[PDB]
Amino acid sequence: SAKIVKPNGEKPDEFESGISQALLELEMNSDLKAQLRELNITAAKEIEVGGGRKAIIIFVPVPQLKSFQKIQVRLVRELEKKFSGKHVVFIAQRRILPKPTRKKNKQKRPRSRTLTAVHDAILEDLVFPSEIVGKRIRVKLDGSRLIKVHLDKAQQNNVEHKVETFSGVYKKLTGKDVNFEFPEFQ
RNA sequence: UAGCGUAUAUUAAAGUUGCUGCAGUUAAAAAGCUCGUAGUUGGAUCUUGGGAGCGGGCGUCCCCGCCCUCUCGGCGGGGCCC
Ligand SMILES: [Mg+2]
Ligand SMILES: [Mg+2]
Ligand SMILES: [Mg+2]
Ligand SMILES: [Mg+2]
Ligand SMILES: [Mg+2]
Repeated sequence: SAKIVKPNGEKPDEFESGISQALLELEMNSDLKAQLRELNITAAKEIEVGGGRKAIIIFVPVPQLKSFQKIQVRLVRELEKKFSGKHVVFIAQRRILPKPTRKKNKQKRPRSRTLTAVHDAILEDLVFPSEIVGKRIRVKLDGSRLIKVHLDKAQQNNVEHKVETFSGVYKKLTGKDVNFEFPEFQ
């Protein structure tokens, strides 16, 4: 199988040729080759979400992430059309660096490579057509904390059915749980 | 009570020297006012929940083990190892 668009660490292409092939007959399409041949993906997951629903996550290099962000809605529309019954999200590959403890000549860890910043950026990239307008993290009496994220109320018609997939994906690849709301206009 | 009084130094009483812990309108006590160097003090932000068996009951509690590094390992190149 032609796997030309998937750079990796070195090796792993774990039967996820489906996304590469799908992009490959998203070749010869309408007005999408001016902005798709030069940029590619790193990895893809087919995690379980909610009930029997399935969502697929696509990991992208960061400058290539911004270049996906400019054309994401069209590509995700027909790629969901091909992969019927599943939801597609685009996430960067973010490279968290560990916190330096008291244990040769290491460099200063960038603030964007911290886990807090990475989780914030992941939450921002996960919901792309809508914009985050607030955060209402709440400690519920047990030491456990639930995050509540407010979306921009201008893409509610576009994205209101994916919120449980967003919650499942964010629980899967970050570990904490979120809810999504659409407040009245500010 | 075989002891008891007096003088003086000193401690508690004394939160009447105050770190714990005092005061400063009118009782004693805020500089006429502003700048200012030592001194003293100084906003928020970079690892957290799922983690590995013993684990105060995987019992959604958790004795608790976290699922630092590499040049000779010495129990020029075999696993039993440090
Ligand atoms: Mg005294
Ligand atoms: Mg007094
Ligand atoms: Mg007076
Ligand atoms: Mg000074
Ligand atoms: Mg501070």
